[PDB]
Amino acid sequence: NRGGQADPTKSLQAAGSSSSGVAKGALTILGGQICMLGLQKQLQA
Amino acid sequence: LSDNPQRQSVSGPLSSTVYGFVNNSMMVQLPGQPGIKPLTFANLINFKVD
Repeated sequence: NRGGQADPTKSLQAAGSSSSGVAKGALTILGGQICMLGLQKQLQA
Repeated sequence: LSDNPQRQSVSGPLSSTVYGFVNNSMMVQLPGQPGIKPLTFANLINFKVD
């Protein structure tokens, strides 16, 4: 008792162990966005 | 009817059938000091099978 690095790519490296891939989220958002805009355009037409 | 904490509700018109009604009713919580245990191991094993 007395003694004597900034790696954004790492954000995707966690997708296999305790899955945390934000690229999957980005892809899902982009797909949903193109789907919604195309659906709105087709319904309007 | 066994304890399944991941029981998914039936939504829309399918909620108006007897089987769906039983499935939906098996989830409501009575105010009797609830003792159903949410699962502890549900994030370290992921099944992305679609």
